[PDB]
Amino acid sequence: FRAIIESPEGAGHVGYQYRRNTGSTMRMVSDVLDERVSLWDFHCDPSGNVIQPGPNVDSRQYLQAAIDYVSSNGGGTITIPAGYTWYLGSYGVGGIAGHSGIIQLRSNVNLNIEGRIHLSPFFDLKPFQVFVGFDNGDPASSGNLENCHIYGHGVVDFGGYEFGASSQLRNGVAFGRSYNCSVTGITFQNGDVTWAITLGWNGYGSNCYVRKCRFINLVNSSVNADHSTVYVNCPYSGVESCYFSMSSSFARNIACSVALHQHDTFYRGSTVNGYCRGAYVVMHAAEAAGAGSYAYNMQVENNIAVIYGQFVILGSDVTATVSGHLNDVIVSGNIVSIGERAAFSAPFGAFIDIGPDNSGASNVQDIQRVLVTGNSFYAPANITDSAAITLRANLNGCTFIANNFDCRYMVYNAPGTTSPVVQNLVWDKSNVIGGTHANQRAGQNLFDMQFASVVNSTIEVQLSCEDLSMFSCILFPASCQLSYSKITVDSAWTKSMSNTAVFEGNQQAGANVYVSYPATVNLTSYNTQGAVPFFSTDTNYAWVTSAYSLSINENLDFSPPATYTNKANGQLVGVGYNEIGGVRSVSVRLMLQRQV
Amino acid sequence: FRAIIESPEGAGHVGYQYRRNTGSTMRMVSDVLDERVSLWDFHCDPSGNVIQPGPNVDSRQYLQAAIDYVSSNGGGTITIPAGYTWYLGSYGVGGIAGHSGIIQLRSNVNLNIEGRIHLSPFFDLKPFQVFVGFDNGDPASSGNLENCHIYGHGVVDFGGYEFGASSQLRNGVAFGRSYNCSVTGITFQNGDVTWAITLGWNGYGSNCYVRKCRFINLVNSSVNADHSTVYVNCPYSGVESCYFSMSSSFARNIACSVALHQHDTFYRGSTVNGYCRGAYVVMHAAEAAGAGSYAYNMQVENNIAVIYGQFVILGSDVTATVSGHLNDVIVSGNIVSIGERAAFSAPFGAFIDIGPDNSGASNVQDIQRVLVTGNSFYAPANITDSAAITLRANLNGCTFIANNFDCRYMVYNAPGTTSPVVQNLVWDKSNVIGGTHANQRAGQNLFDMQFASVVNSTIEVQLSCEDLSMFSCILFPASCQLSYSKITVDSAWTKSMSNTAVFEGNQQAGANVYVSYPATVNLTSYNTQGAVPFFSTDTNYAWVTSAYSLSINENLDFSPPATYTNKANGQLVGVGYNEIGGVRSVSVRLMLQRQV
Amino acid sequence: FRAIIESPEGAGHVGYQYRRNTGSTMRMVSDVLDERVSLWDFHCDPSGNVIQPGPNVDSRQYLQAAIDYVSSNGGGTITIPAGYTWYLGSYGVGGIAGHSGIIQLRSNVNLNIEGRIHLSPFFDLKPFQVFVGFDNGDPASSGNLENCHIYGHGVVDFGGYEFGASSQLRNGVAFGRSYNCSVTGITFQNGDVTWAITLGWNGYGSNCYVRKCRFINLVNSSVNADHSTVYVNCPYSGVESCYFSMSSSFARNIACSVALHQHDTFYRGSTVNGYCRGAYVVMHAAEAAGAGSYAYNMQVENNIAVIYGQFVILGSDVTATVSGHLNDVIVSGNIVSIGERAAFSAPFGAFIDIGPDNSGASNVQDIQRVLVTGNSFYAPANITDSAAITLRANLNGCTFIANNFDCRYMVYNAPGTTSPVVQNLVWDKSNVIGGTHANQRAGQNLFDMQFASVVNSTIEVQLSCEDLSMFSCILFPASCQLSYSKITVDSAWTKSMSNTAVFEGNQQAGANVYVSYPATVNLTSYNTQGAVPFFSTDTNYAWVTSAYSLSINENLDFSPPATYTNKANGQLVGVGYNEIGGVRSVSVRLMLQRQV
Ligand SMILES: CC(=O)N[C@@H]1[C@@H](O[C@H]2O[C@H](CO)[C@H](O[C@H]3O[C@H](CO[C@@H]4O[C@@H](C)[C@H](O)[C@@H](O)[C@H]4O)[C@@H](O)[C@H](O)[C@H]3O)[C@H](O[C@@H]3O[C@H](CO)[C@@H](O)[C@H](O)[C@H]3NC(C)=O)[C@H]2O)[C@H](O)[C@@H](CO[C@H]2O[C@H](CO)[C@@H](O)[C@H](O)[C@H]2O)O[C@@H]1O
Ligand SMILES: CC(=O)N[C@@H]1[C@@H](O[C@H]2O[C@H](CO)[C@H](O[C@H]3O[C@H](CO[C@@H]4O[C@@H](C)[C@H](O)[C@@H](O)[C@H]4O)[C@@H](O)[C@H](O)[C@H]3O)[C@H](O[C@@H]3O[C@H](CO)[C@@H](O)[C@H](O)[C@H]3NC(C)=O)[C@H]2O)[C@H](O)[C@@H](CO[C@H]2O[C@H](CO)[C@@H](O)[C@H](O)[C@H]2O)O[C@@H]1O
Ligand SMILES: CC(=O)N[C@@H]1[C@@H](O[C@H]2O[C@H](CO)[C@H](O[C@H]3O[C@H](CO[C@@H]4O[C@@H](C)[C@H](O)[C@@H](O)[C@H]4O)[C@@H](O)[C@H](O)[C@H]3O)[C@H](O[C@@H]3O[C@H](CO)[C@@H](O)[C@H](O)[C@H]3NC(C)=O)[C@H]2O)[C@H](O)[C@@H](CO[C@H]2O[C@H](CO)[C@@H](O)[C@H](O)[C@H]2O)O[C@@H]1O
Ligand code: NA
Ligand code: NA
Ligand code: NA
Ligand code: NA
Ligand code: NA
Ligand code: NA
Ligand code: NA
Ligand code: NA
Ligand code: NA
Repeated sequence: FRAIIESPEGAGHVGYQYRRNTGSTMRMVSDVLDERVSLWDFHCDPSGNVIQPGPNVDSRQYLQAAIDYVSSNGGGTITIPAGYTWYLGSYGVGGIAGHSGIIQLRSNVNLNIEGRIHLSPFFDLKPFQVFVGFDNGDPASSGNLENCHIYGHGVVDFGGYEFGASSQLRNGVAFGRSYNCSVTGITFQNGDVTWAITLGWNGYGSNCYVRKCRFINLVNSSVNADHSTVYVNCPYSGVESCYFSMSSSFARNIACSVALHQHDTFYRGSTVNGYCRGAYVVMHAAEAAGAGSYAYNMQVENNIAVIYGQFVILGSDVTATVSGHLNDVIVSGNIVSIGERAAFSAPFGAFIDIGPDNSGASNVQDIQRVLVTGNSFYAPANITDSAAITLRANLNGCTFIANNFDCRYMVYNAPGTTSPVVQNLVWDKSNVIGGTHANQRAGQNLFDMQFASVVNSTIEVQLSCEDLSMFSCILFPASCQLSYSKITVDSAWTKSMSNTAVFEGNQQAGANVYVSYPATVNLTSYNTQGAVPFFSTDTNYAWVTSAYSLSINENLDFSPPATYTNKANGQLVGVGYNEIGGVRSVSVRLMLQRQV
Repeated sequence: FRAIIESPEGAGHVGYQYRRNTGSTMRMVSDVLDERVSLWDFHCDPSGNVIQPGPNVDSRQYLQAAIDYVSSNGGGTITIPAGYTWYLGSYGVGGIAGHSGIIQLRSNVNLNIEGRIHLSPFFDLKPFQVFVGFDNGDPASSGNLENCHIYGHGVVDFGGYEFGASSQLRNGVAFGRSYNCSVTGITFQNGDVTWAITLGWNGYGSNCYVRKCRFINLVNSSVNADHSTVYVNCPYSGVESCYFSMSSSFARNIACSVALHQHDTFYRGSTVNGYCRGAYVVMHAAEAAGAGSYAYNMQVENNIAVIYGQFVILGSDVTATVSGHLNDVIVSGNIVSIGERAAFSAPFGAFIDIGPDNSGASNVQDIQRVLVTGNSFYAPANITDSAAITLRANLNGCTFIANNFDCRYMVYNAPGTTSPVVQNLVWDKSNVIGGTHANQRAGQNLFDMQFASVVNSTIEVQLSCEDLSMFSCILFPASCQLSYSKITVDSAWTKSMSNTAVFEGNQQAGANVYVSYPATVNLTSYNTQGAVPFFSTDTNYAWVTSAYSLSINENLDFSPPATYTNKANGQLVGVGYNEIGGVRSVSVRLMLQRQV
Repeated sequence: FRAIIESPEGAGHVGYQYRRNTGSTMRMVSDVLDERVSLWDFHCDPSGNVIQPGPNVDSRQYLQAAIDYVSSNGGGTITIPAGYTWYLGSYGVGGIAGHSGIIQLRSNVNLNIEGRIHLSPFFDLKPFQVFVGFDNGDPASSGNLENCHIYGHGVVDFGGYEFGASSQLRNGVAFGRSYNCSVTGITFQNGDVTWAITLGWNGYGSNCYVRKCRFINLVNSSVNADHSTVYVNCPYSGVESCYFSMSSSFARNIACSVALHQHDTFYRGSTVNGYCRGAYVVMHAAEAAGAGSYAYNMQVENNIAVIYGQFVILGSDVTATVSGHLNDVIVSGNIVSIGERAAFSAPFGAFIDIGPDNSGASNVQDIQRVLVTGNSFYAPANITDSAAITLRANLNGCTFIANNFDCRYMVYNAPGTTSPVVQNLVWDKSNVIGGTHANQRAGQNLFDMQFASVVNSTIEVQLSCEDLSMFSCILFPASCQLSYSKITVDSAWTKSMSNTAVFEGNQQAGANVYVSYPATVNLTSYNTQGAVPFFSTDTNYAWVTSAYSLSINENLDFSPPATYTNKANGQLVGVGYNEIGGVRSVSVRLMLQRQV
């Protein structure tokens, strides 16, 4: 009896009944202990003696044994205990070896991480993916991971190690072909990695989420090629209420917080600091296997960000046999700024970027039905390379309503680069243009329409303060065709501007172009006393359907017309009034209108 | 001693002190084991021998015994263990019997569901409510349920069984008259049910929530009368970050994700696919007992949906002695689409529906102070039955600002059906109208104002592309009175339209009607050289206060007036200029204006 | 052996191996029991006998012993068991004594509160802070608190006791200089306190959050000086999905739900009832030590509130050596109402308040780059003291887009009080003004511009119904300078108004003022048959650049001009048409325009 009690079966001989309730099960102590499981239950030597974790102990095989065993019973939750740091010091074996995997996750086996998991210097200068849900080296031949949740107040610490070579990959959690998996509460910190977490594989997976996690200092070297902290590669998945921070200079040039790469995905309520980019929203044709060729129902909302490059990047692309499409996107409620930096010191600052594909092509994209509403954006006055939208590839539609943009440019694309074909660009008059960059815009167009063509578009410019430094509010080079569009410049704060809207190819004459903008015009009258015509001296107004005075009349003896129409020779003409006769000559600020 | 140790009291004789700390309590093993409780502690036969769960074991009585016992100690949390499926195979007894109840919930007793709960085929073709918080067959005589939380990574599986008769009811969790209750993390799946979860009873309850749950395939037959996945029937309660999916055809015609039926309730951050409807926001007079006759502070925000019918349905109604009112509603940040379907194959597609009561009455409602802002809506081009708002019952106010609507109709109601009385309908010019349905609108009015009357309303139409197929942008039949309203049609993309705004009863003449829209007008001048009047040939412009040219003047020898007023006989009149004399005859596109 | 087994070391002699797995660690029962810890492990007398909690037992020393011990092992989670109420009955000692502290929190030691914690009447009429994370009486000399989480379904009950003196302070949780700390799930109730929770200290701290908590009835007496339920005094921190309720009359005059006082903080998805105020968003110079002098990236979104005073209060202030700045703020998606109350019975009702500092100064503030978008606000028709914005101190910018405001005033400041200097106030035309207060505005200006000066501002007034009671839509007293601004009043619903915009100092004449508004004007013509001038009888239109008719012409024999310009003497002049000669005299409603 004493022998049995002291044996490993001893708890199985000590009886227990819950709270002494006579109606409860007559169990043994070991049965109640068997209701929970921890790493300590597997962290032992071959004789079964517990081993203390630490920097000289490789915990990997013990944690794998625990996972494998719980998997064999239909699942459960393994605790990684608080008050200890559990080091990982070798690669895993089998199916995860193809992925540089350390631990293999298994279906229905959750990890409650309350302590700390650290990488040992075995991993210095090497690739690694700490937790891998694939079960095969070839993701296409992998089985699924289902019902796997990682959660707790604990920490995954990547040991500070730099990348050995840029071509290496490093990840925290790769769930694989992942269905109903999640990470909640965990701090990922102190690394040089490619991703912290990836969800799904090329569209295979569903209902994967990252919630209330922190990602701190996960890029630290010039070797690191690229970084996205969470990559969402399965539908019906997303990221909420997370915290992302970087301190490295390299992070400002390479790091993005989130990638949304399949339909019905979201990124919400998160705070970002120190990153180059906020989120990619992309349909890569190469990733369309599991959920189709369309990324739709994409949501970026209610985030807070200080970044150095672009907040949201939109794109789609093609392969030999598949074409990717991006539509039905909403970007709303986000408050974003470009952090303090020199002009041109990081990738071009933007709220929205329409980005060319990885080979630089701007003629592959199929992006449409995007709504950008109720956001704020700010860039400091010195940051020349700051835009509401950098529109650098073909765009099939994007709608801006009720945003507040306070940066150098509203719409921009660099000249002599890409020549996007633009359709359905809608800039509603309810977009408020801030004044931080007033006086900085010498030689620049606020809306610099450096496109191949623009159709079915609306640009309603409304200033909120003066900026007489700018060359124009909106300019179309002669190379940009413009048709079936509405372009207006409100007169407020424009009285002193030489140029308001500029059409370098006279494109505002087009049959289905609807415009209005202010201009100064010299007129001369006939000598007749009484009702008397005034005519413009210049003949460049053949396209004008009406014009009206924006100037007061300082004269007593006459008045110019209040409103004008045109004549076939391109003159404006209106009927004013000479109280006394005489030829009159005036210069008047007019609102020129065409079909509006 | 050996006897005591092996007895059910044995753990109560084995001493323990936490971590060997001399300052800690000298306890017994059983005391520490008694800190937790699971189903295994009650899942035993009359001799106390544990019973293994499975498809041939009815776990109901054991789970009820556990709940009842924990309730007797002031509460706690019962775990339903992982790695097992726990079948339910009989009805409960007592107070829950009136509700077809299986398990009775009790105050302060939480369920941590980590394993799976399944319904056995005893329930096939029968009604059932799996977990019931009422304690009486008659909800009016029921006590409350307080401080009851269901949570975990587990699953409630309804066994796939179809309904036996349409009149039956089936539910997952009915919390009853429920205060500070919640469901978090749970997957509900594989059923034909009426609701998954209901919160509160006829306004009695408070602080009930459904968070991070999944609802998958909960309608599967033509027998199922109706389905709402979560019904919120108590104030200060709501649904967040949930996932709802249906695959059944029947679901597309009957199923709604959420019902918000009392004040201060919300539905946020959720994803919906495969449902007919997104949310009801309703004050039923029949449900006003617990929290009053007003549903106010209703919030639907930041959701993602693919549906087949209507996204948000607003309503209120009356009984013999109570009148229900709906006000102070916000619908914002939602991105919604009508899924691919044939026209008229499901209930009429809409972003907002103002729905008549369950008896079809449209003259009972009191709905006002609703704000619909910053949403996107899309329906495929073939779906004739798609509208921003189907306004089918009396409306006392609804405000649209800064939405993007891309569907067949903006405002619609079917002719010869209901004749709503409409007040305070506000459609701000910042609503962007998409072009998906361009060329599909032969015989149709974009805003089809099929109402009894419209007052204190604003419709500011702004197109973003051409659609010459449409009969008109906005039309008022002669039966619709119109007063104290503003109706404008911006000219952009309208030059080629025969009809822009149409007032079949000439209602735009009303004293307090403020309108503007484009029209073509034939004018003739007098022969006089010099300043010369032009007059419209038609006499239907008695209501016009000013008009201005939207056309260029192709002539050299004359110009028509830039602006016009009217005359008592209904002609327009303006002063142009004949450089040379002669009678002139022109056809000009004008912007007609009345009091604007 | 029997002796050892019955001793406190007995569990340490009973062997256990998890699930009888031969590959698992050979442990002892005590090792598995040592994986968890509860208050029962420390709630014992000097002989180690467990003590039952209750109203006559002071649990404080036991809970402190537990915290101190777990702290010594590197942390963990202490459970406060369900089914018991644990009373606190004395003050703590040492470093927390300076803060009236009860319990001292320690780093890495979490509290899972499942039971109830109550204050004993020892605390009646006394100050207290229940849980304190400072370790020194002087916060400046305090160490940090890190990785401390309080969570569970339990309750902190403040015993109902009133404050003894107004100068006293009372708090639930003061995390101190707090990094990665949180409270989740907890109900705070039944008190008279200053705060429930405070996060950070004068900018020191990071990543602190309050989530899914309830705060119920935490002000109950006239002694209570002031109350903010959560004070956020560290960056990268915030409040989400919480519930706040008060029933006291005193709460309506003193209580605020949240204070956001450092950068990158948020308040989201919460419901508030019974409070005076929603949130302060403030940079106090006195609090700038830890995180700088700027509060930026401040987010208030998607909340539901019934309040009696002001929803969001903005401010910044200075000390002898530091100046505070507030910028980059977003207020969005909130649905707010002033509860039913008499006019002037609580602090002045407002959606936004620009508040003077604690000494009443209005010339210290530096508030700019604020976006207020997509919110709804309502106040009942009797509440004279209700405004979209009470602008009572210097403002450097605030932007309103696409809100729905339904209250007495849009912009207000009391005359003869403060004279704010206002820059960059932007009120977009997409703000919908509701009609609840129609007919109540005798003697009042809808936009009452009671400022020292206004510059670089935009006010675009758009009515949605008539209110002929109001004195004017917008009025500028002669003392308010106005320059480089745009002020427009849309004509809809204004035909019958005597005054629309009123410039008591004729400020609309300014060189860079852009205005338009309706006015009635008497004109007389010359007798000439044919094209004939009409001239205003009054000479106050020297500032007008154009005007156009808003009236029909009831005459056959003539027509007045459709459009007018001015003359140096301040007359308007236009060219109409006399079909038959004669002097004409008409009174016409015109749209007066200046530089627009
Ligand atoms: C860091 C990041 O996410 N960057 C974004 C771009 O991602 C693309 O480059 C990445 C570089 O790290 C990834 O490529 C690398 O990894 C591939 C996957 O590794 C293999 O497969 C894994 C499952 C195994 O575990 C590994 O062992 C390994 O075998 C590898 O094939 C590539 O050779 C390597 O360079 C990234 O690849 C994706 O990774 C995810 C997450 O792990 C995975 O689920 C996918 O299966 C895998 N996709 C593919 C196709 O393999 C790769 O996509 C990203 O392209 C870019 C988007 O912006 C550009 O394109 C837009 C659309 O045209 C355009 O609008 C925009 O302007 C462009 O800049 O954003 C980051 O740069
Ligand atoms: C499925 C659903 O929720 N449908 C919505 C409509 O709900 C209405 O019909 C339902 C059909 O299932 C419910 O009625 C059924 O259930 C009643 C309640 O069951 C009894 O009481 C329970 C507490 C017990 O546990 C049960 O054992 C049983 O005794 C029953 O009385 C009815 O006879 C039966 O048909 C639904 O009833 C509500 O259910 C909730 C949740 O359980 C409960 O808290 C309420 O007490 C109960 N209410 C009432 C009055 O009994 C019933 O409301 C819903 O009416 C509709 C809203 O849209 C329409 O009305 C709008 C406002 O006028 C109008 O704008 C719109 O256009 C209309 O279509 O939406 C779904 O159809
Ligand atoms: C209840 C509340 O939060 N009210 C808001 C105002 O807060 C200011 O008054 C409070 C009154 O309770 C606090 O002052 C009180 O407490 C101070 C702190 O206590 C000391 O330090 C603690 C760390 C210890 O634990 C305590 O033992 C004690 O030693 C004390 O010094 C004061 O004497 C006392 O009156 C509040 O003080 C802040 O408290 C937080 C949270 O505990 C703490 O983190 C800070 O360190 C501490 N700050 C300071 C400077 O000490 C104090 O700030 C708040 O000023 C106001 C904002 O609105 C006004 O100002 C705006 C900006 O100019 C203006 O726009 C607006 O119109 C104004 O009305 O809002 C509430 O009234
Ligand atoms: Na690989
Ligand atoms: Na769009
Ligand atoms: Na071109
Ligand atoms: Na019933
Ligand atoms: Na409204
Ligand atoms: Na009628
Ligand atoms: Na103190
Ligand atoms: Na702003
Ligand atoms: Na002044």
